[PDB]
Amino acid sequence: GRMHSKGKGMSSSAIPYSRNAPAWFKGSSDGVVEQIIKYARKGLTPSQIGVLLRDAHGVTQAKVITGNKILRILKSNGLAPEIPEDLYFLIKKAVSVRKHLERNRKDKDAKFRLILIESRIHRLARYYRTVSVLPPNWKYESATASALVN
Amino acid sequence: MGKGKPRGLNSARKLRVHRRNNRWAETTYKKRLLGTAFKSSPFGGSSHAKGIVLEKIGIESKQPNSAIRKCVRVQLIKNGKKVTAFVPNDGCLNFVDENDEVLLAGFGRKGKAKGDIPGVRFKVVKVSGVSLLALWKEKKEKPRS
Amino acid sequence: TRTSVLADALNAINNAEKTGKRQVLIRPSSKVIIKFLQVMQKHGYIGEFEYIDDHRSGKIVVQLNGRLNKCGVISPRFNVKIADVEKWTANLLPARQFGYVILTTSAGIMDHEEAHRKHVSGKILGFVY
RNA sequence: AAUCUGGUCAAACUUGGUCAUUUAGAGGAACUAAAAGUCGUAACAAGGUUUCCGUAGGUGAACCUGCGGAAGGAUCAUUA
RNA sequence: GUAGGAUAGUGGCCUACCAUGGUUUCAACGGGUAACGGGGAAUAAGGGUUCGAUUCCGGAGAGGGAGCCUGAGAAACGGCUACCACAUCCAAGGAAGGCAGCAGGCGCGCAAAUUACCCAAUCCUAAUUCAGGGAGGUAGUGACAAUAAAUAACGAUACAGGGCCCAUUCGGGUCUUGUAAUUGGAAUGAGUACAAUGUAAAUACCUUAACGAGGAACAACUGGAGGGCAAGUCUGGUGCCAGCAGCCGCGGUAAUUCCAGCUCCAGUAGCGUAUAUUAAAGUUGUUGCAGUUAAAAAGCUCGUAGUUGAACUUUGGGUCUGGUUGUCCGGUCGGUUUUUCAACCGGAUCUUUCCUUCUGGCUAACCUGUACUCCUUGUGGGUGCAGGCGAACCAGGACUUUUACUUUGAAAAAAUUAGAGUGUUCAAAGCAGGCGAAAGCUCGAAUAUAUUAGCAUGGAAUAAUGGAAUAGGACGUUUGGUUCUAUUUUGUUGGUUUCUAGGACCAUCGUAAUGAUUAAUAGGGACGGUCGGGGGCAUCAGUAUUCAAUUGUCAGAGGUGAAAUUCUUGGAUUUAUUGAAGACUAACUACUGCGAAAGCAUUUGCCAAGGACGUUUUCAUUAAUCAAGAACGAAAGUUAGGGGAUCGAAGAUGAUCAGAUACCGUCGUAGUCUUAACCAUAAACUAUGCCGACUAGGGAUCGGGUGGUGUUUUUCUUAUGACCCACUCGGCACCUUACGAGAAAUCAAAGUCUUUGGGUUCUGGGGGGAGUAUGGUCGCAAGGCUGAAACUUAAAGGAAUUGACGGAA
Ligand SMILES: [Mg+2]
Ligand SMILES: [Mg+2]
Ligand SMILES: [Mg+2]
Ligand SMILES: [Mg+2]
Ligand SMILES: [Mg+2]
Ligand SMILES: [Mg+2]
Ligand SMILES: [Mg+2]
Ligand SMILES: [Mg+2]
Ligand SMILES: [Mg+2]
Ligand SMILES: [Mg+2]
Ligand SMILES: [Mg+2]
Ligand SMILES: [Mg+2]
Ligand SMILES: [Mg+2]
Ligand SMILES: [Mg+2]
Ligand SMILES: [Mg+2]
Ligand SMILES: [Mg+2]
Ligand SMILES: [Mg+2]
Ligand SMILES: [Mg+2]
Ligand SMILES: [Mg+2]
Ligand SMILES: [Mg+2]
Ligand SMILES: [Mg+2]
Ligand SMILES: [Mg+2]
Ligand SMILES: [Mg+2]
Ligand SMILES: [Mg+2]
Ligand SMILES: [Mg+2]
Ligand SMILES: [Mg+2]
Ligand SMILES: [Mg+2]
Ligand SMILES: [Mg+2]
Ligand SMILES: [Mg+2]
Ligand SMILES: [Mg+2]
Ligand SMILES: [Mg+2]
Ligand SMILES: [Mg+2]
Ligand SMILES: [Mg+2]
Ligand SMILES: [Mg+2]
Ligand SMILES: [Mg+2]
Ligand SMILES: [Mg+2]
Ligand SMILES: [Mg+2]
Ligand SMILES: [Mg+2]
Ligand SMILES: [Mg+2]
Ligand SMILES: [Mg+2]
Ligand SMILES: [Mg+2]
Ligand SMILES: [Mg+2]
Ligand SMILES: [Mg+2]
Repeated sequence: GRMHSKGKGMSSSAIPYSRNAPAWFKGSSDGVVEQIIKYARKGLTPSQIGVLLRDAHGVTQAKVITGNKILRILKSNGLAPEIPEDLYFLIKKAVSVRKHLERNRKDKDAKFRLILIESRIHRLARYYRTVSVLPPNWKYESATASALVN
Repeated sequence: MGKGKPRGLNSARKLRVHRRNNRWAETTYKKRLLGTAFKSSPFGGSSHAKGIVLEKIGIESKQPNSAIRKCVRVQLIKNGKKVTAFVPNDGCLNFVDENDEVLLAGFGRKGKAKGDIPGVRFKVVKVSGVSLLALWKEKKEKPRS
Repeated sequence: TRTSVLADALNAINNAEKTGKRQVLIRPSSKVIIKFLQVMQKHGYIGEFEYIDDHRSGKIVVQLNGRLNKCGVISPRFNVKIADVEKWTANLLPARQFGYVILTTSAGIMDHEEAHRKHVSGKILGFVY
């Protein structure tokens, strides 16, 4: 019921019944893949790409039409970033928080938030390590965090 | 509610530890462990102790019932500690006399007071090798002085 | 987290029974759960039950007969060494005569009597009396 | 064979050092018991300044009084 | 580690040289043990808890510590050598010692036996039938513990209870029971005692002759006699005494509780007391407790270990075939063998299905058909061997995803425990016994437990683990290769290269359905519009108070709790404009909103973050809670800076009361407020841990989001906005019954708990002593975290009920 806050909501995407294609909504799988690749090249993250596909074009999910997801496709092509997207975002957030703290020494809530973010990042990092995406003996923290980010 | 204690199939050591920890709230258990009887408790965690009658002392009783309870200040032989032993039945204190050896027993309450006699923990049983009850009865006689 | 899905289901069923409902809706719907349900049916504690295919995990509906009294689930799946089975039964079930102690084992998810017959016990799941 | 040169095992001793457990111990400062001591009446009734809590400071003793908090409050109440 | 040395040998066992390891919150290390380990013991529903010096197995030790001889085996102590500690013998020069063997003594202590008899048994040692044996047995003492049970029995007569032939009143009493120092016959062994038994010799037992029972004995004690708890409102003595009393309590001139008699109870050769301990104690809780208020939820969030963790991969049907008890008759000489039937447990298979696969041995078998027939008209039946079904077994590869779980098995010394058999006279026991001609024969000395770990095998549910996503993947008629290795024959050695058969490793060709489960009303992250008294930094208001300035007006204004003090008049106050300062941020303001809590309400801005939502977005187990540690954290206090208006601990001071440094009163340093450091506590309280699920109605209410030809805005249709209504998800919130609960107040959770088990953390175990002592540790301190015991005490609490009461209404 949420990781960090005490807010237990279900703001959530439903997903339709048919694993098979929504008949009429046409195009091609290959075309979709190409589009995704292009997006990746441009700079759009997998989620972003998916959103784009949903909004203007007739795509519902890549999982449906291609068979494969988006991240997987990117990997196959050679386009998934070194740091996975969510993790990267988290890191960025942490960095921002750190910066804010530096700017304004006296700020307790902010500090707490930063700490929380860091913890989250650590968790994520650990998970990644367990999986085998990010190589082991590697902490994504604070001083080098900035460097990692940019 | 899962109710406090871990119900996992591999949560056994933790449970044991918890139990152990709890054990130190139970008083008897604690006593058994630390050797409070062996380190204190005038007697050496024993049933009885022979002791020398230092003097006859009438002690004033607690409350409700009001009386003087004909106790004896006894010095235990083995340790050297000084205690106060109540002396049972009518008279009895006369029989006990003064400077006699006196075999004490616990009063009943695993230490502690015995009803109304405040600061008193022991029955005199034998005086100089007889038995107080017996003396009272006059079934057996005293071995002179 | 949603720990012991089966347990949750059982609890729900119990609640329904207490209420006086004629049927229950169950979310997660496992293999184990299904097995349990089947066992119950065999015994004679439950009507129809139907697995909805949410194109996903599962979702069961159970027809209650009004016969169930408790449909319990013991917590960690304790390792039962055949002789201990009797003890377990004594602990859980009312009467030597009737009721069951649904326990998974090598052979399959079965009641206690069945296990005895087989000559094969294992880890407990639940009970029905 | 005594005797004997180097080792080695090393008791013990001497004088120190150290940890544990005991144990004298002038004085101190406590607590407990007991039925009838002394000065208060703190709390309990809005207990006659409502109680507490934290915290400072004071006092002969309860205790007082700041500050913040709590009602186990002496109010589940004032509509427009 | 390497090498040596040593040792019977392995080995940092020791030496040399080098390396820097090794163990640890899955509690290393240290400390304690009134700890030798285990078999086992006590208790005894199940789970347990405590004890185990002690008859068996191990291990240690011989006053302590050391060293060694001899020897197969000792670091022996009924061997030696030393030193320490203790001690003996002495002619003082010197000698000898070691009971934790047995006996015995002291000593200590609450606490434990004879300086006895013997090798007959049991076994042991040697040069060994033969000796020895305080090992061992035999008695002695012995109320440790355990078993078995005497302490009158039957009469008669004599006085009363009960059946009654009949009850005109009786009564015989024809029938049966209890009471009397009557009395009488019949035993008895406890004692004694010839004998004989036993026995190494004795005792004692069992066996006997003889004597030995009549209340005076051949004599039962202990505790109790209000309750708990079986049994005295008996009598006297006592009179808060003396005493009993585990606890409750009894005692104060009417004691059923003290002290005596009688009665009487309980247990009985035992019964009491003391301490432990087990049960009872679900008052240590895994089974199986509590934490809103009774003791108990860390103030809050973070968080490593730990503990746990959504669903998804082989399901279903047939076809035979082994049993195993009920049935159908006993088909039978109370027992047995099939069928009509059954459920139940297997086995083989076939179902898109491999159970590990082959290199070979044995291919049992016929899938066979080579001659076709011993022969009822036959597919009833088998002498029979080239192709060849291999499961009928081996004996070797190849390499196993690995566990946990459970199965049966093999091992868990005997004694113990459970337990079968059996006349120790019975039993506690014991391993004995039992039957003949009673010339010889003959049953026994079982079985089961112990679940920790290891071994063995079957099972594949549950739970984990693993694999093909740069496929460096799988196979194989690949076709090249590369590195091999290498034995077998070329006479036998040393080659070199082959044919070849087995490794291994890069190519390329083919084969296949070629390879990712879901995407948890789990979680993270992007996106979208939003929301907010959420935080930081920055400004704006009200101001409001105060001092001061200038301004005006001449007796008081402040203050009062009823009342007073207290201040100015050379207008203080009051009236009016300002200024400075640092405060705060009303009204708005609610059963309203946000924040992890603490906490947060004027302005705008800036700075990031956040929940809810919406989402056909994306990752795929990242998840839940947490001892180590971390982040915050009201107020006060603190150090150090700014200010200080008022209130305002300290202090002055004015009343009141027996008094009152207390309220009330007036004043008012520290602060209060702020800024830089700390501190880390609260009735940080919802006195309610978190996550999860489910159970009963209702309206609202905040924040999102849907639909309404709804209404109004009105700039004509509008389109935003703002409502109305319905549903929707979301946090700070009523009524009834509770069947759910709860001791009850109450609770829709404090429910789904003796019908006890969703996942976790933490806390509590009568009250006090005490949040103390001590040590740690943390601090500038104040204090914080951590945290005792001795000793004490029968209640401390909670909730409510009726009262009584209240300067409450
Ligand atoms: Mg949720
Ligand atoms: Mg968390
Ligand atoms: Mg009295
Ligand atoms: Mg030397
Ligand atoms: Mg008042
Ligand atoms: Mg008072
Ligand atoms: Mg008061
Ligand atoms: Mg004062
Ligand atoms: Mg070596
Ligand atoms: Mg022991
Ligand atoms: Mg010892
Ligand atoms: Mg032992
Ligand atoms: Mg000892
Ligand atoms: Mg031994
Ligand atoms: Mg000795
Ligand atoms: Mg020795
Ligand atoms: Mg000796
Ligand atoms: Mg010896
Ligand atoms: Mg001896
Ligand atoms: Mg004795
Ligand atoms: Mg002996
Ligand atoms: Mg004797
Ligand atoms: Mg007899
Ligand atoms: Mg008597
Ligand atoms: Mg008595
Ligand atoms: Mg009496
Ligand atoms: Mg009675
Ligand atoms: Mg009387
Ligand atoms: Mg107990
Ligand atoms: Mg309790
Ligand atoms: Mg409490
Ligand atoms: Mg609390
Ligand atoms: Mg606290
Ligand atoms: Mg699962
Ligand atoms: Mg037995
Ligand atoms: Mg002033
Ligand atoms: Mg609001
Ligand atoms: Mg305002
Ligand atoms: Mg902590
Ligand atoms: Mg402050
Ligand atoms: Mg004042
Ligand atoms: Mg005064
Ligand atoms: Mg206590």
